Amino acid sequence: RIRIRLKAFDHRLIDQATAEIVETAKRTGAQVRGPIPLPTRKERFTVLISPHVNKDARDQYEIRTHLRLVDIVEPTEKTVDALMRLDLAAGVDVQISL
Amino acid sequence: AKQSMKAREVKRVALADKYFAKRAELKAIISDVNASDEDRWNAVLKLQTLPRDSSPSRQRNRCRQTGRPHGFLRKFGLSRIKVREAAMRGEIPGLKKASW
Amino acid sequence: ARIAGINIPDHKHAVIALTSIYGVGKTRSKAILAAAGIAEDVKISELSEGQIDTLRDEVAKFVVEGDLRREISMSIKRLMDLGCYRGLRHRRGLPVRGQRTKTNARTRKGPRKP
Amino acid sequence: PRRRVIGQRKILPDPKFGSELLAKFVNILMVDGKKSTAESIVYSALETLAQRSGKSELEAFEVALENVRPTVEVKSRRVGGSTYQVPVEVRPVRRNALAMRWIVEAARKRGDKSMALRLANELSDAAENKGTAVKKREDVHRMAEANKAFA
Amino acid sequence: GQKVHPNGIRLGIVKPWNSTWFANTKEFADNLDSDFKVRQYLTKELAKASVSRIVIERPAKSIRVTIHTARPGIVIGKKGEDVEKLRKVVADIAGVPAQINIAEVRKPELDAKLVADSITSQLERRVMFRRAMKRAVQNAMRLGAKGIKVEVSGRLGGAEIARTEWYREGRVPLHTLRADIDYNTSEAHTTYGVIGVKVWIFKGEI
Amino acid sequence: NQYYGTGRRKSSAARVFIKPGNGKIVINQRSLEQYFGRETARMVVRQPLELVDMVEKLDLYITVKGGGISGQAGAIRHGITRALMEYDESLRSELRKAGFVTRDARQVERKKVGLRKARRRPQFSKR
Amino acid sequence: RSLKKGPFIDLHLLKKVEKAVESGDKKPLRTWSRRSTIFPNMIGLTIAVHNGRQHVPVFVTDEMVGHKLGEFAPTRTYR
RNA sequence: CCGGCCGGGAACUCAAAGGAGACUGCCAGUGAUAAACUGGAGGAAGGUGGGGAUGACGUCAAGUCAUCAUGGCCCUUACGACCAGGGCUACACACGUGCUACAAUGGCGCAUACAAAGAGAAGCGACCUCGCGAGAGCAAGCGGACCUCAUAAAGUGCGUCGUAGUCCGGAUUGGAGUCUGCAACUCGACUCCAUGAAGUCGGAAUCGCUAGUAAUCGUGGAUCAGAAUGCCACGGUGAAUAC
Ligand SMILES: [Mg+2]
Ligand SMILES: [Mg+2]
Repeated sequence: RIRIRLKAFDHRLIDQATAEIVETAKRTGAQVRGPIPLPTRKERFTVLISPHVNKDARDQYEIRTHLRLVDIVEPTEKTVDALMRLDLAAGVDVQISL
Repeated sequence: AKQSMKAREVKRVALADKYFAKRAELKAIISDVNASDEDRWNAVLKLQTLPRDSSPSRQRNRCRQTGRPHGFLRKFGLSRIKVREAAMRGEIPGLKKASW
Repeated sequence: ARIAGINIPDHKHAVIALTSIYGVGKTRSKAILAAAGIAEDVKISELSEGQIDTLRDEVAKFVVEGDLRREISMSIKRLMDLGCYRGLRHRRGLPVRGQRTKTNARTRKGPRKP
Repeated sequence: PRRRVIGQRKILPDPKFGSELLAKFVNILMVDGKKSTAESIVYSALETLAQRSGKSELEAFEVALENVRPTVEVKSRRVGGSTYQVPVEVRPVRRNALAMRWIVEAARKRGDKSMALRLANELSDAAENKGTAVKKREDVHRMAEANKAFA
Repeated sequence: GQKVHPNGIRLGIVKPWNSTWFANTKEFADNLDSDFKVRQYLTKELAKASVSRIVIERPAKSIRVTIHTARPGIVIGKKGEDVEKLRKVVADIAGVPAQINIAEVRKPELDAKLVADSITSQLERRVMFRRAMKRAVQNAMRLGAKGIKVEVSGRLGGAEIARTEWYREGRVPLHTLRADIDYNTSEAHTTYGVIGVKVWIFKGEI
Repeated sequence: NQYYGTGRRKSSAARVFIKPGNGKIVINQRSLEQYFGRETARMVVRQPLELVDMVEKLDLYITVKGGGISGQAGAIRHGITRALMEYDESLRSELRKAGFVTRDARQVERKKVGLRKARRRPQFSKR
Repeated sequence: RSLKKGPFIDLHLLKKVEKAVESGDKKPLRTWSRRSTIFPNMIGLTIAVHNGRQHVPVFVTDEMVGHKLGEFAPTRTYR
């Protein structure tokens, strides 16, 4: 019921943040689904660098924004009891949608 | 970096959103498929008064620290020369240099 | 072959002739053949006059060559008498399809004199 | 360049019938990468030549291959400074390509109808030795016979 | 300008970040502006107290500010009254709750920015730029420094022209995209004009 | 029974299922002459079978997408070799000599800064 | 081309003519609103349309129906 | 009600992570048996396999004090501040990089295939009505592998055009309009209706490219109220030669 979709920057961070969620919801939360890769966006764009001149000087900066899904199916109350006001892997953004 | 120019954006933005730009009550209603009555003139009746200072089309949508009309990015808030210096310094969450 | 009394668009499809006509081009040819009831796959050297007179009448509704340039000259007189910026640009005898003239207007400003 | 002395790529034969010769013949006329139409027209021209000559394609041209292919070329090594003709042996590795280039140059001529009619016509004229690609064969022979035993 | 900043290439690989907060493309500019303003106010107000680096984070809009200094005795002041006061200023400027965390550096000669600030303060005294640079680099190499490169550019010593001088001791592999280095820059507006410094210090391999 | 073949030239994903008993062909519920049976690569999908058996021994069910016509057509020419495993030894030791098994890892190089294309340098002036 | 529903005009231009037409306007009018067009009421006028250095005085004729004031302001000196 | 539409599986594409492998690893030989290099089989992958960012001391006291700051100096009821309109788009003329054409491996009309990549909340806007059309009204859904931008396009076949400035080609203005923004001529873009050039593939001279590149076909992102052939990117088809 809880369509869990989170967005983060790094994969080594989103995985570490989903680990605690998929441990809490299993020790208490009744058999959530499987973490879902959810293809991601990176915002590959061209920016510029040199002052005043040399238009041929550019930089290619990107922001790889990883996305993941869990989609808890059991509407047990222990799910929320464990997901009650916890924020791990600060620097990311999760959401609890039903 | 003309203080005055930067102030100009300030007095522009200070009243654009405080005024008709978001309070678009007069124009929105008027320019429609309604009767071709006095409302047609009424539309510009207010605009002639309107401080020109205030509308979105007016503002340049430029940087804030430098006050530079060019190179600004609508998504970061600063010019190219400053945003790059901050990027390769670390003050841009999750933004780095990649290749293909 | 004889429409307009002057033009002979012989060996041209029912519509290719009308497009080749002075006065109208691509769309009015099809409009004419539709309002008159003819196909657009046969030349003009096969159609009898019982239909060519009807095509002539059907084209006699819009402005014709004899009046096309007259309307154009009337607009030009309007411009020249107004004295507008466009009237001046036209009276200076310069190319005419648009706005830009400085460095690319050579097409109707002719080649370079010096 | 100066460092590497690599050769040419491999030729991908035709999906119809294995012919690197015909593959190169098609790739030489190929232009702009719009290959669907090029293939559709060249294969049609060739299947028409098939009956135009009475024999299949791989042999329809084998008769004019020799008519077109010369046995000489020119390379002007400067001799204290020189830029005129100097006869040399033609490389058969790319003489087939040179022939495919000359025959398409000629087929672009005779221009009244589509290519499918004119390139097959020029190949037939080459088979009877009646094409500018056949005349280039002698042009280079003339240009080579002038200065013998140069280098 | 051909030498790349040898930290922008190592940030998302081996080096730690400094502004850590995810969001959508609606508040990026506002948050980054608030952070820049508060951070420059901090580096202005606590300059004389060794701010080595200042890292920022914004969890659910209750921000955290980590400040790595060498003189925490004066940062905390009297039981942290200055800390809780600056906590009010950060919250006022950022429109959000603030949490401050003071970290301590053991040897201030492990921070490129801190040694650059030391040199900046030294060169505003009509001091000998060599007696400063060589002294700093040897101080670092004695306590242990697998690599160091310190360059100074400008009107050094009244050269009256664009002049640069660099000193190297050890290995400074700014091309190997595997190591960890510390690097930063500083500027001294001596009465002569300005003088820029570039300091790279190489300790880590992984 | 059933054998699966994967294919990938130029971003072109090909998914093939081959069975014994018949030798028909269907490309994404379409026939060969329906999609490209008379176009470029109209036969590359048959070469791997023409090498051993094509007519009626092994019937195919194909699903190709993710690019151009030639892309999907080479994707099949490949996926056939990946599905041809029922006698993998004789289907590979024989075909590896003729090809049809390589991925052909060709990727269009990105639009390069400065350059107007992947490799073309802009036009100079020299003066 | 321009507005589909209501030709755009300015008030400083409108009001000075609309109310003075009863008088004849007796004189030129310094227009700083050249971005406006004409209508059958604004003919017979002797208005000075701003063009930069000065305002060019122009008499208005019935033929200037759907044309603007700056349409003929010569900022294109060119000798 | 053939829409993966609904059960159903995680078989499969695909997906984002973690690993695998490739290294001259093996065989032949000219070679100082060395190294290396041509080759050979295996080899998804062959010699740094994709390419990309990575620019070492340094050179032009190169450019940039109009990104920004600082010296030194000038001014200061003015070199400072504000308001409206013109300008940078004014053009006898020079030059430089790009889009369009000079056509029949092509133009025109029918139907007809598959992309990939990115955007989208005072924003992207299906559907549906009207309008030839530019767009205008209703307006869900979507802050997004789900909703939208958004239909890829050359292509595929058929029919016509048949060598002429010709159904080519399209340009600097007429008239009627469509949107943007208070505002569209001086100075935006777009459709329609209409006129229709030059150019018949180009002198000296000169430019790019060693492969999925050249050549082109379209597509999207920035900037942005609106405003490209330009800039940055996506993928589509697809060469020749390197003696
Ligand atoms: Mg002109
Ligand atoms: Mg210079």
